[PDB]
Amino acid sequence: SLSTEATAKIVSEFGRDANDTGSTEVQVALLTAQINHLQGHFAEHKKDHHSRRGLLRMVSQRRKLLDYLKRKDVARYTQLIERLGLRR
Amino acid sequence: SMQDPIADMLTRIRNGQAANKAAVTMPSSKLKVAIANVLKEEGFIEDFKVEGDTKPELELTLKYFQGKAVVESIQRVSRPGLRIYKRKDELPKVMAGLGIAVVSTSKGVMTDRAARQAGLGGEIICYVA
Amino acid sequence: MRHYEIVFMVHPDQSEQVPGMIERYTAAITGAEGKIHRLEDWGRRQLAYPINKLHKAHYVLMNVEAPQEVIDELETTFRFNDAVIRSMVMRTKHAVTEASPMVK
Amino acid sequence: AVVKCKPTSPGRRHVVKVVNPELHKGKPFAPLLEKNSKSGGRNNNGRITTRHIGGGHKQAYRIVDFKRNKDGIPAVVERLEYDPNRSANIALVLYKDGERRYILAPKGLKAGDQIQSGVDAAIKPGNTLPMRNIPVGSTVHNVEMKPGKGGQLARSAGTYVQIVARDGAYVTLRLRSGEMRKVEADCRATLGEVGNAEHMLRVLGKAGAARWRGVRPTVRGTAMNPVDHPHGGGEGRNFGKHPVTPWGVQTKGKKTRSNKRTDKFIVRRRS
Amino acid sequence: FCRFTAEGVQEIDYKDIATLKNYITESGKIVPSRITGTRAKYQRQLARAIKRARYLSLLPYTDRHQ
Amino acid sequence: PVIKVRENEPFDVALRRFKRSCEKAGVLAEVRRREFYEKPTTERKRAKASAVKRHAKKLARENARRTRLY
RNA sequence: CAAGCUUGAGUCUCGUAGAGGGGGGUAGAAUUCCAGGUGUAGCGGUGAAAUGCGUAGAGAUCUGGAGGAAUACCGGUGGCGAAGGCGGCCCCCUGGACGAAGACUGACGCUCAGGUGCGAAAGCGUGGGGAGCAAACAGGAUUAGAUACCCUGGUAGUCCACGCCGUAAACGAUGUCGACUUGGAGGUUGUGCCCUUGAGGCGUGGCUUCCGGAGCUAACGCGUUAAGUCGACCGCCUGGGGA
RNA sequence: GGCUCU
Ligand SMILES: [Mg+2]
Ligand SMILES: [Mg+2]
Ligand SMILES: [Mg+2]
Ligand SMILES: [Mg+2]
Ligand SMILES: [Mg+2]
Ligand SMILES: [Mg+2]
Ligand SMILES: [Mg+2]
Ligand SMILES: [Mg+2]
Ligand SMILES: [Mg+2]
Ligand SMILES: [Mg+2]
Ligand SMILES: [Mg+2]
Ligand SMILES: [Mg+2]
Ligand SMILES: [Mg+2]
Ligand SMILES: [Mg+2]
Ligand SMILES: [Mg+2]
Ligand SMILES: [Mg+2]
Ligand SMILES: [Mg+2]
Ligand SMILES: [Mg+2]
Ligand SMILES: [Mg+2]
Ligand SMILES: [Mg+2]
Ligand SMILES: [Mg+2]
Ligand SMILES: [Mg+2]
Ligand SMILES: [Mg+2]
Ligand SMILES: [Mg+2]
Ligand SMILES: [Mg+2]
Ligand SMILES: [Mg+2]
Ligand SMILES: [Mg+2]
Repeated sequence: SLSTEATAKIVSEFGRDANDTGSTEVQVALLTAQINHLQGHFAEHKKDHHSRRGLLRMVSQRRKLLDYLKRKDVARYTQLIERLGLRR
Repeated sequence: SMQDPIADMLTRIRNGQAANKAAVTMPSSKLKVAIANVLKEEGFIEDFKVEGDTKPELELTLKYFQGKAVVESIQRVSRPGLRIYKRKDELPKVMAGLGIAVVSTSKGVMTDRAARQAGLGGEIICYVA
Repeated sequence: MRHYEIVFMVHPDQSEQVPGMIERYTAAITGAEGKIHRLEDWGRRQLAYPINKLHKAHYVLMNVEAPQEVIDELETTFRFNDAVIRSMVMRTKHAVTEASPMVK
Repeated sequence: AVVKCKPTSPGRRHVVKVVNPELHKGKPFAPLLEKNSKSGGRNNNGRITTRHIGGGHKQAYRIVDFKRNKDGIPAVVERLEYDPNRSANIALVLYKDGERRYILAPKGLKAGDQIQSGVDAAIKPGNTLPMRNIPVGSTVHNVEMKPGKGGQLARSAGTYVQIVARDGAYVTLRLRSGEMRKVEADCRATLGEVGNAEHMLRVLGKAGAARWRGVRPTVRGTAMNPVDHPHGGGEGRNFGKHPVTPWGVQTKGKKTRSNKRTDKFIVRRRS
Repeated sequence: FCRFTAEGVQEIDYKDIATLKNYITESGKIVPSRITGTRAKYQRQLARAIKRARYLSLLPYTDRHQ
Repeated sequence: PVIKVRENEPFDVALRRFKRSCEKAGVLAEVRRREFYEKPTTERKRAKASAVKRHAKKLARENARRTRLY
């Protein structure tokens, strides 16, 4: 999974209160971090289908969270995907 | 998911009667309150009561006559999958007039008989018999 | 970092070389910024069953807080050393320090 | 990477290339080159001794260190190169003192790794140390038969030799053929398999691809006259005789080993 | 009745041989939990410790191989 | 089942002890179990019928302990 | 449409259990093979036999070596996983579940045609490997016959890597999600409290087995893990063959 | 041990 310090480094980076931990950008960036960490895992372990299911769960959750953010406030969506380097 | 509270309300009533439950509680609503207002006025339940502030809990005191249940039959008519609207001429007679049809009209929630006397129809929520 | 428990089983004719191995392994750990928690020579001990056509061995227990890289180096050292017969490294949740029931 | 070619023409229909992008796309290291004049399978008498050899592309010889004598001195791997003289890729290495050499490239070897020969060498793929210093059960290549003679065993693209035993002066080897052979325990060997393991996965596709490699066509013997071959003759397709060489020696099964000098070094033959 | 529930250990040590010999039979087989009444959490810990002591020749795999 | 005949021990005693120990460790039934291959269907089936026999026999023994027969 | 709210959903913190997956190692027992020692006429197999192995010394036994595959006991109507399925031990990478207190976001949710992905065994392809088992096949018996059951052998295959196939009584023959409705005895896994005055006493969560009440059902039976009472969405059925 | 049909 993702480490504790990396979690708190994200929470303090994108949290308005450094303790919100449940904001939409926080959950997105935590997903994007674990996904980009697991690109190297599944490049080496391509037959770990059981782990890929947890990865696709992260992707689908991030897409739903992003779509909520998009229709809730677009400018946060633009600032977020610009900061995270997301194609959509 | 909880797509429909009104049918959850009716189902908790129906199972309460079949279980000989004294009272039935559920999360409250403005509409569930207007329906329990109707069911108390028409005589099927004794009393309703809503308690709590942030998330209110509606408690219904059920009614039993001669041991057995008052509410013989209760059914949902309009549903999220299929809404039912009727005009004032096409309002139903539940049990030839013995039961009632809870109707939501522009002038609030009433029975079908008062909707006809009011000269206006609306959405048929439930048949209570 | 990652608390490991290392036990190795030495050829009994190399019983004299045991502290030279222990001192090298300890200087490997602390040189790798590792901690050393417990360290229990058990001496020669009669095996339950004959490994490698021989009946006795020299046991060494070690509780360690090191990075995993020097532990993989230590494993390769056990692999290519012919003095060590068996090596077992078992990951532990925490650092244990109390003496073993058989050093007693 | 094997690459199946698209069938834009017959002759590319069945071609499988073996593309390695890490090989140097330039000229080889010039001091280590020499002339390799072709022979045509012809001896000093001019006669053809071994058949089917002739033609092919011109090939320069690459001087390859098989003896591997730069002991103690570490060497970094500069680049990998193609050798037409052999199936395995070669590695241009640079010693500390400034000497460059070509070695056989092992499997996992890449540009920038450090190798080192000698007794005090470590045990990683690329190193060369005597098999009394090498642990039993390991895969080595470029194996000497005699000490200081140079590696003669396991030089082809994907080969390796297992070390199964050791009794004093000798180690017992499991050759790639399945033969178990005794070798002196002072002979050097090089760790790891040889590189281009997917070399045998290539398909030449066409006849010219063999003529590029200097393989002249093979006439099968029954398509001849009886003066030419024992199989020859017949009015139609007739073969009523046992399969022999062109010189009348049985081929299907008959053994030809006649060395009583090296029989003590052979533990078991291949099966 | 379970000793590990009574003594309350967080994890069984494979090094405690006199205990593991009070939980293996003569032929080195693992005594079942029906007999000793061990809670199955500790029964799993016990088998996982015995297999380690067998690996370290602290316990035999069987009585014969000698 | 490594059994040493103790000093001043009769043979029928030590033999009966050896049959006892072999029946305890379950050797004969192990070999009878391993003489032929049994599929994992058959193994899951035999274990389910063994649990149902354990269980319906425990409840039948406990139910017949209570009520009388004449 | 705008602003919200926290009960749904989700995030965070600390922990627990687990044959959950992928990769790499390693151990021991046994099988067969090879070499060798003692030894000598049978062995093996069956309902009974024979084929077969054996005086060229088997079988038995002892020592040593090789190699492959699977991991007794634990082991359990036990556990995990979406399903298929997963069983020695160790490490690396890794997914999910659950619990306790809090904190946070604020409906972000459910289902899903088409689509995409996974998907037992058998089978296919390339390259390896190959102990045991074993379709095919061969021989022996049995029989009226015996292209079989039985026996002696035994090849693909079973194993590994990468691709393909995309099916099963792929079954709980019971779609997913959510809500309500009397009980009992257990199993497992957390956790709170009481003096743990013992392995006890009182609770509170998750998963699971058996019986069974109302009710349902053609009956059998299901029965808070529903086949009960309802809601949302999907898939499917319409006489037997032909098919 | 196997031992068909009506
Ligand atoms: Mg999580
Ligand atoms: Mg030729
Ligand atoms: Mg040819
Ligand atoms: Mg020809
Ligand atoms: Mg001619
Ligand atoms: Mg002639
Ligand atoms: Mg002719
Ligand atoms: Mg003819
Ligand atoms: Mg709150
Ligand atoms: Mg708030
Ligand atoms: Mg779905
Ligand atoms: Mg579909
Ligand atoms: Mg298969
Ligand atoms: Mg195949
Ligand atoms: Mg194959
Ligand atoms: Mg074979
Ligand atoms: Mg057979
Ligand atoms: Mg189907
Ligand atoms: Mg199945
Ligand atoms: Mg099933
Ligand atoms: Mg079905
Ligand atoms: Mg029942
Ligand atoms: Mg019904
Ligand atoms: Mg239902
Ligand atoms: Mg039904
Ligand atoms: Mg008949
Ligand atoms: Mg007939």
